[PDB]
Amino acid sequence: LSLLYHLTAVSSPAPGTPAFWVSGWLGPQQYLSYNSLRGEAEPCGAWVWENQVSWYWEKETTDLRIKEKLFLEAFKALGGKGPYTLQGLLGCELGPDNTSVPTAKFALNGEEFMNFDLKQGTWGGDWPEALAISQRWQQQDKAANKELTFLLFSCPHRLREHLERGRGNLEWKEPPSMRLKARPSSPGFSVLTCSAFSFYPPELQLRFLRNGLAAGTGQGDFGPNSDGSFHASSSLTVKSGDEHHYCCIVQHAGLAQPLRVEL
Repeated sequence: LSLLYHLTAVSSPAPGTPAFWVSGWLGPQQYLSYNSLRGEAEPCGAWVWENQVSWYWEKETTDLRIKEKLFLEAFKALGGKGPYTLQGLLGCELGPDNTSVPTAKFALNGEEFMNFDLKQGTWGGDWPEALAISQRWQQQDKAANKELTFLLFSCPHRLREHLERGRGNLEWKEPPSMRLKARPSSPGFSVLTCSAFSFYPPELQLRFLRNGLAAGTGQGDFGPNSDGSFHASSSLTVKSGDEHHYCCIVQHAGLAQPLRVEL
């Protein structure tokens, strides 16, 4: 499970809206929230109850505050009509022999355009705006080193701290509540919806079976709940009156074993 920061900056934020905000993620689970309207990094969900080193959240805040100035600075190096969106995907994951594996990706207006080359401590890209933003970020003192320190030192340190002080939160297994409905689409044909309510982790497989034999996955739909749990539904179209030969099979870590679902 990797720790990731979702960073977003806008050049023309609507009134009462942040110009810059960050969510922090441990796997598929949000632990951090930050925006330029409040200027403070705060815990999310169960992580509010996490016993912490007392200087943790202030250090997350100061780091994100530094990123904030940098992101809003990037816009000044751009000369187009605008508006602009600068997105960043910053983070790390623990590798085999103690070491960690970094992730430094950036997108302009929803299109990937920059990365951070950890080998040489440089921002890289081929678009004129990528070179412009890279140059301005290189010009700022300590900036390249703070990106290095962020990804190689503090990130793996935060990750290890969350795995130790909040192991149970990551290991959370919750089975889905399964349902199977049948509805008539185009006359002579029926549709089956295999639904999965409130599960974690999101890793899940729905498989239809025709009279015990394979029928494959239908057309899947996936989404989150408010508590950080998940929801899915797969759909397969079947001939009328032939519904009761088909059944749904779910595979989930909350279950000890794949479970059949009937109508």
